[PDB]
Amino acid sequence: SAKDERAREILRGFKLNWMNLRDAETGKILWQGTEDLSVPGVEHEARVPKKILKCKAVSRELNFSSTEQMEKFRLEQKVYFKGQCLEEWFFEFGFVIPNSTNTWQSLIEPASVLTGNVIIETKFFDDDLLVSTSRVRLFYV
Amino acid sequence: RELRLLMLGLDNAGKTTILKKFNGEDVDTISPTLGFNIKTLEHRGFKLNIWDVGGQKSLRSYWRNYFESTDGLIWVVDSADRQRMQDCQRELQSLLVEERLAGATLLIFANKQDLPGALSCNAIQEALELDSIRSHHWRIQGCSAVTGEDLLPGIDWLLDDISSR
Ligand SMILES: Nc1nc2c(ncn2[C@@H]2O[C@H](COP(=O)(O)OP(=O)(O)OP(=O)(O)O)[C@@H](O)[C@H]2O)c(=O)[nH]1
Ligand SMILES: [Mg+2]
Repeated sequence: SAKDERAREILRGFKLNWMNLRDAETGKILWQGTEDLSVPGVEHEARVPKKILKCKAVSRELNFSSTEQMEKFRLEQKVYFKGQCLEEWFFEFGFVIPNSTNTWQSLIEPASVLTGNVIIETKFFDDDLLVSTSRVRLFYV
Repeated sequence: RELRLLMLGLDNAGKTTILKKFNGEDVDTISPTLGFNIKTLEHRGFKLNIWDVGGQKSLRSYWRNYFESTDGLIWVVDSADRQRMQDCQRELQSLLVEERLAGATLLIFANKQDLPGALSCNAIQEALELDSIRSHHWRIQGCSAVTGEDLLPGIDWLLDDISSR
């Protein structure tokens, strides 16, 4: 089917390039992610400085590329501590330009426990087709 | 209600530097936007979504796919770019008959005021025929994304105007 093929070039052409974490009060980066966040066979990780647990101002930025055009782009983000929910974010971008690189930032307003147990999962959809799924494990310091 | 702000202008105008400086982030390593840069935050109790869209010839034609449900449009000008000042005028007037932007509030940032050969606001006011604009509420404001001069005075007004209607 032509829809399948289309729904296939859309997947192939999408790439999450990087994620980062800032102290929203100062505007300073606390941690930016290299790092084939798209690659498989790898549990993506963030080694963030513990200060992050002290600010009230945290902003998380994403940067993504799309070779293909899409009409109903949206994302779903959830931060989990084990089974418990810390944050759940949603955003409808709608239209995404062909061969384009886009950014999305939101402002989010004890240790031995948190480290290695915090996961951020970003799910990306075109209308209702899943295009990409990321997972990043948090290690405080 | 969350407010949707839409930031446009010609490439190299200062859009992205303005959006970053406004959030207290560095502006020393900014590069051409090859898509859109969206920023979700809180200012003076307002829950905002600020869309900064690339202004190169190639990107411009996709501008209208973001018109829907826009509360305020920020038109950004390179005050020292007398060369494209008329192409700037055209783009803007063209934006003023768009039906999905009707009743949006217009804010004009006369950017790059920190530059030697920068036209005043009057000159830019005149250059873009703003006095002829009755379709929308507007206000021009000169500023400098680099020094951070007079950015809040513009956003604060815009925020208050949209809220009053
Ligand atoms: N002197 C001065 N230079 C500025 C000012 N604002 C932006 N610039 C310079 O203008 C250039 C383009 O700035 P950007 O922020 O990338 O412009 P933009 O409107 O986002 O451009 P596109 O991404 O192409 O739409 C850069 O070289 C910045 O250094 C300003 O107030 N004064
Ligand atoms: Mg830009």
